[PDB]
Amino acid sequence: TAGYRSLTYEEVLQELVKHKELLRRKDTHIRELEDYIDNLLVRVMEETPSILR
Repeated sequence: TAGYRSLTYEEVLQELVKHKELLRRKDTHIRELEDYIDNLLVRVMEETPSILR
């Protein structure tokens, strides 16, 4: 009864937290790729004397 309610509560909490953590990991991965592209743009800056003359 009280136990059924507590299991229900914990189950909703667990499911929401599961999906939040999935999204958090995806967010981390996208930020990593954005940083990689930013670094390539910095490299292109550094390499501009070779690309343009």
